[PDB]
Amino acid sequence: IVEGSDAEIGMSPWQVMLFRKSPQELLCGASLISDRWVLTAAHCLLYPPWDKNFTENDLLVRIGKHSRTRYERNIEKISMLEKIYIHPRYNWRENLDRDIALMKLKKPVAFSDYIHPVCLPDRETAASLLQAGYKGRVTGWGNLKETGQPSVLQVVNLPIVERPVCKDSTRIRITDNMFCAGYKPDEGKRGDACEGDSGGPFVMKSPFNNRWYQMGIVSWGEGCDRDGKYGFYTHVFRLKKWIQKVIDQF
Amino acid sequence: GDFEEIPEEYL
Amino acid sequence: ADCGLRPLFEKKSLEDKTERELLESYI
Ligand SMILES: COc1cc(C(=O)N2C[C@H](C)OC[C@@H]2CCO)cc2nc(N[C@H](C)c3cccc(Cl)c3)oc12
Ligand SMILES: *[C@@H]1O[C@H](CO)[C@@H](O)[C@H](O)[C@H]1NC(C)=O
Repeated sequence: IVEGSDAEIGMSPWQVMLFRKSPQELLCGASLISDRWVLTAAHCLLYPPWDKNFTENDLLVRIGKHSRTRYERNIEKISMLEKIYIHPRYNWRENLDRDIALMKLKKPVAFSDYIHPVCLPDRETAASLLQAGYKGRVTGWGNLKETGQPSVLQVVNLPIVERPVCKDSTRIRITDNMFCAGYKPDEGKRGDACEGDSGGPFVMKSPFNNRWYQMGIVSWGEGCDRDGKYGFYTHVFRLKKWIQKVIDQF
Repeated sequence: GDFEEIPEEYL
Repeated sequence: ADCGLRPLFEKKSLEDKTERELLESYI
């Protein structure tokens, strides 16, 4: 996260770190949606152009964390993966369309002050909140700028951007399964995700019922925090039928 | 060794 | 049923330092 600030303790209890076993490193962000399911970006697991193809056994899920590097004894919980499910129409070739994957954990995670699931939106949540100008929150342990790394989880709030502006910012084809967010150059505030934040959540707090909803998944940007560029996020509600299908089957 | 070691049970 | 409610915030009715910035944007 570029130009964010340190998260407060327990501010994002759904935040998950995907942690690579060997070499021991930050793989990506993720989010806890139930005691056994974690949501992330498909490209965190599978992206052939960068030779990324992780299997269940390659990584761990670390929940309840704050510090990037410490083993937070009695606070974090570390879980193993039972199975990975990548959207079958994830389009890694062209534009990361449907950049979404679910991971089932081997055992339920116990909830605590530090560990708690986020809600997924339904159609009415999406229609109410996914509006140009409305702000969401992005959190992660990724890089502090494009070209170092945070001591603790970073947070930034960022406005949703009008679809024509998003499209006009890039030569990549943007789909209805994506939205973009970030400040315009004139706005005089900054902030973005960056390397290692992919797969993490873009959340919004419903003013109707006072719950947090995961509206997006950190997907991709052209660099980090560049003027006239934006962050592209997987539209969670548009892919929710798939989410429900996988969770109902498995 | 950027990351602190994990208990061995998780590996 | 309890999704999206943070034990250290909503559950104790404490706000974090910037969730108001989100609320003020929901015009
Ligand atoms: C395969 O994952 C990624 C790819 C790229 C990319 O360079 N590309 C893909 C885009 C669809 O096509 C263009 C070209 C293809 C290069 O392979 C940029 C990426 N940025 C990230 N994640 C970082 C955290 C990020 C930074 C800022 C905002 C957001 Cl929302 C996210 O993942 C990326
Ligand atoms: C990734 O690995 C799995 C099993 O290890 C394999 O079946 C799959 O085809 C691989 N995909 C690639 C390299 O694109």
